[PDB]
Amino acid sequence: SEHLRYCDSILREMLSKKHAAYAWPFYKPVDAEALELHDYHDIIKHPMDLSTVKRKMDGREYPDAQGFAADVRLMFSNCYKYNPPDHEVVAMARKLQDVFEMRFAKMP
Ligand SMILES: CCOC(=O)Nc1cc(-c2ccc(C)c(NS(C)(=O)=O)c2)nn2c(C)nnc12
Repeated sequence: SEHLRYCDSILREMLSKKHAAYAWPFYKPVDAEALELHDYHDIIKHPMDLSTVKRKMDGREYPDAQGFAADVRLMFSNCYKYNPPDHEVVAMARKLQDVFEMRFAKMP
């Protein structure tokens, strides 16, 4: 669809080298074990990241743009909920969410 195609283009931009400096922590699920975030899955009950969004998009699991945006917004919401406010990953999430919300708002 026209809307889902636009979302795919947003997702491809978020995964592009343009934004790599701050998008890379969202490229794949938080590895709470390697990172030793022993409380991560107690605090975050529905983990989300960009590779999962991409898997669902490629498999055409999102019926509409709102479902796609719900997943992306959960990824960011998880990041703000879990981390200390001054963590570098929070500053990175702020920049990538700016990019995402600005593109999403201009969906034809
Ligand atoms: C108080 C300590 O807080 C944290 O370390 N927080 C977070 C850390 C990282 C993070 C760092 C380094 C690396 C190498 C990775 N890679 S991976 C395979 O997990 O995605 C991720 N992502 N992250 C995301 C999203 N949301 N929070 C965090």
